[PDB]
Amino acid sequence: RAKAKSRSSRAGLQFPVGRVHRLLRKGHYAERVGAGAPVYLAAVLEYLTAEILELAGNAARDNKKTRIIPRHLQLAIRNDEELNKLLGGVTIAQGGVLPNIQAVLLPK
Amino acid sequence: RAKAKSRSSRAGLQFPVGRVHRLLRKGHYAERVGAGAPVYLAAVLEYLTAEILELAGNAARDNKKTRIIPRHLQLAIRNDEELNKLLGGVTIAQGGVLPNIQAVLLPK
Amino acid sequence: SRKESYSIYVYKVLKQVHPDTGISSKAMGIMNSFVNDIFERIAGEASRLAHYNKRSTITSREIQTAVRLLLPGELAKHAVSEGTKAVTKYTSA
Amino acid sequence: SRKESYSIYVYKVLKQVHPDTGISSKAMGIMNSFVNDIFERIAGEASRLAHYNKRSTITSREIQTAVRLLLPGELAKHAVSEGTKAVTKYTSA
Amino acid sequence: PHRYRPGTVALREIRRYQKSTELLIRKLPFQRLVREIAQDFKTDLRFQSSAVMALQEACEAYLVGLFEDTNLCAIHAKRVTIMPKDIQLARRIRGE
Amino acid sequence: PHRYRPGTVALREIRRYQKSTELLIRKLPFQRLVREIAQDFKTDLRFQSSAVMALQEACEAYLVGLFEDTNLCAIHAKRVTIMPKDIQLARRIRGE
Amino acid sequence: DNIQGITKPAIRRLARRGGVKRISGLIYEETRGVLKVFLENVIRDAVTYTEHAKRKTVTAMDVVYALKRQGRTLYGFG
Amino acid sequence: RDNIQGITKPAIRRLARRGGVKRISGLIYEETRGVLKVFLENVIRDAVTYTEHAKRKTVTAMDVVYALKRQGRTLYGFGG
DNA sequence: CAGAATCCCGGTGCCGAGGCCGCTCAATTGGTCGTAGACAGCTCTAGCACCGCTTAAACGCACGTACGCGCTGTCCCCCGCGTTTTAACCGCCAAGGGGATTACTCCCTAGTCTCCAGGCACGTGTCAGATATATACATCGAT
DNA sequence: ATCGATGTATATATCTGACACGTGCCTGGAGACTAGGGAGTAATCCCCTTGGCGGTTAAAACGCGGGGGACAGCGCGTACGTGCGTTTAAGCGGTGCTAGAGCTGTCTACGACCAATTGAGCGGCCTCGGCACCGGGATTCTG
Repeated sequence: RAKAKSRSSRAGLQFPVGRVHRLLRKGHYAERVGAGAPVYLAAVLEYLTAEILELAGNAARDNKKTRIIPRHLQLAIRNDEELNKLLGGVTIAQGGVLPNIQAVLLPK
Repeated sequence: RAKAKSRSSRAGLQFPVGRVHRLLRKGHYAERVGAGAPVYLAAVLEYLTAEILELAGNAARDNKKTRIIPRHLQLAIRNDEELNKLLGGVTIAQGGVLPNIQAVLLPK
Repeated sequence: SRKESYSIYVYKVLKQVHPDTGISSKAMGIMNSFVNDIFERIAGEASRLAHYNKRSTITSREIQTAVRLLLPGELAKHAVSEGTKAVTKYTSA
Repeated sequence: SRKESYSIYVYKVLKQVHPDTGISSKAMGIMNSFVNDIFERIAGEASRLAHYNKRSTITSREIQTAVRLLLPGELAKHAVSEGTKAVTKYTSA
Repeated sequence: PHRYRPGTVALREIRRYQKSTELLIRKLPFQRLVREIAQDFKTDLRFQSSAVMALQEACEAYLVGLFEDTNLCAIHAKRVTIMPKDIQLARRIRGE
Repeated sequence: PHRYRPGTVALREIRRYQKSTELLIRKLPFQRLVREIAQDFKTDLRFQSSAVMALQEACEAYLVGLFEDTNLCAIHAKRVTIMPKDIQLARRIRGE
Repeated sequence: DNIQGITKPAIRRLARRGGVKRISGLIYEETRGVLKVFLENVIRDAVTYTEHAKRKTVTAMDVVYALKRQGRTLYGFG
Repeated sequence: RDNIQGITKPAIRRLARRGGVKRISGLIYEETRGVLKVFLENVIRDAVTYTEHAKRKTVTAMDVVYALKRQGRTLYGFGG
């Protein structure tokens, strides 16, 4: 009985491969689930999380803040052409709108 | 051993209760399927099938034809305010369009 | 290989609604697609309704609720009566 | 009773990207719902791909194809690259 | 006396409300409306405190987008005043 | 000689094509366009006889729907002639 | 008749967030009807989910599911 | 290549006539060609993706039906 | 109000829809048995109701200017008709790449048992953000 | 060229409750082994996709005459925006009640899994009448 070590440590990931494997089996998506599916899905979810957090953290500094809030997430998503396409139908509470005024309305 | 009698004949339906129960088991929708589910679903599918075929047949009769063709199915669906709502995102091959002209375009 | 279809059942219904009328092969293909479409929509919502309540079994109540959520008001009003009558007669037999 | 959320892993990632910034509980709730949404989208499409081919099992091929269908052109290339890197590191450990 | 010209305060309000994120409808009058509508479906219903907040957030997010669409179809006609027919056209093209 | 006034024939064409059901784009040119676009994704592809017909039916349905939306945008400006900005407005409101 | 609780100033504030500079006098009564029609379609679904569970208290998740079914995913309320 | 020019002016007019358009500006043709090309590209990318997952070399009608279904438009009469 | 366009009627004729036969594999009847969920009782969270107070926001009025609308003019770009030409459509003949199926067998995943450490409630405390005050300096409208 | 009256923002000090961290412990992930059927490989059949020729009329390309539509300019009159004084009721802080959401325990009615039997419905074949095409006549509608 060797000392147990997590699959995430073997793969080099922060997200939980075991929990993802459990959630796949409990969803009835198929009768069998292969060994590589949870490692691939965990890596994908970690990537998209890090990209969102990086843009939100940059938006926080531009406002001299030190804590991320929903407004920074909204500004991070709506200012990126790739993230805005993926999350076009999603509504974020307390996010507000982007500043925009049509040129026809400004003074002559 | 008693002589077999089909479940559809017991319920009085035309659609196959056995095939519906088989499809419910093979699709992995859930791990258990109650005995009442397929009779209810078969009765609903039969109702909607007859509801469409009646209007299609009336359209075929108005055109003075005897065989129903896709044009009659399009005319049936698009003239009913409830069928058109359920089937709004559906395009039917060889269905064409309903005659309509904007009043502003007609001559004085 | 052998392919299953609803063509014979659609024809039996047509013969009940309009004995003198016939149907072309293309119309049959359209009807055969419409039936599978609505079947998958109802089975999908019945499955979601089961997981949200931690139930392991699909029952007539899941079908009735899915029907009330998917179909418009008058269609749902009639379809619920048809399903209730069918299940009642089946159980009484 | 006991709940379950990703807040630990999200915080671990945050301290790698920006070791000087913190996150409010309201933002953490949105980040927690985001992962559940994308997880459900990918697992859904992978199940459909398996059903169309008449296969009983879900493999990395289904995940890769679902990612290529769901994610935009630039996100897809990077996501696929590191997914394959992770699988190779796991299988070579 | 002192008086600003028509339209400068409107632009200053636009710049104001696009920067903030608070809710703009009164909470208690909206809650009474939600209570009144639900009564047509079932009697003696109860509502969690967060359900009304979810409904209010969804309604305001919907109305802001509808006004954004209506303004473009007002400008297209070379006008600046929005009118009912602009809302009707936006809703018809949106399919709702 | 006898000559019809401008627009008399256009209404007759509208009635004719709304009452008919056949496809309107030439089959061979469309088939070559489909085989040309696909070559960017994978080489030496092959196509079934029914896949091209499915694509043609989908494209013609899409274009007819877009023209139906564009005509409402033209009338809103009190014009009769459709112009590119009407297409751009319809596509912007549809969110394409 | 609580629809009158959606006052003219509130509608103007919503129009300002949307960038509208000048507003016609008939927009208010059109907007009230639009909102009244929108609310009913969400409440009917929320009540349907509440009744299926045999509960008497409408819950935030019922609203979240009602909105998601219409394509209006809301992030923040679990 | 020149194959985009195969969508001639008369074909565009016939399509506009079915939609009820009475008078057409001379600049609509190039705009319509640009609108059509992006639609074809989007549908064909998905169809080829399904074809490649199956390891086939022929593109079948089902790949098209599934692609359209994913874009949010359903086609009746070809299968499924 | 002459005449160009659409509809309809009588005759020909063919290949698509309606019906029959063979037959095999999917549905029915009968039995066992394990656990999912229906019912009864209890705890204690949080949804509903009432009161008093301050003052933020909504309401009603006046006034004046900037906008929406209708009319006129003119000029140029769409429509309708005719001639020429080019490449779409039909029908017939070749051949071979690739889809669909069968037979074999091996290696991948599901299942049971043990056991032990990852991460979930709970408690604490200190500093990031909210607020009041003062004032800097930018903009808009009239002279 | 600019003044000067309003407005938005910034800089300093004080406060408070939201966030980050540590502790106890329990239930869910990891290690080790067995059994069996799903997927991978190789070989065969044959069908339907790609390639070519001949030829005839349906459809596209090119010109041109003219008229009716899009666009700019002008006048006018009343709908909306800005600012003030009044009054309505939203927001908040506190206390109390009890309806009903969430959980544990018992047990019995339901659905899954096997085996033997046979008939429902799918594939191949026949055929005849619904539809479509040709030509000539009747009616409508427009310039």
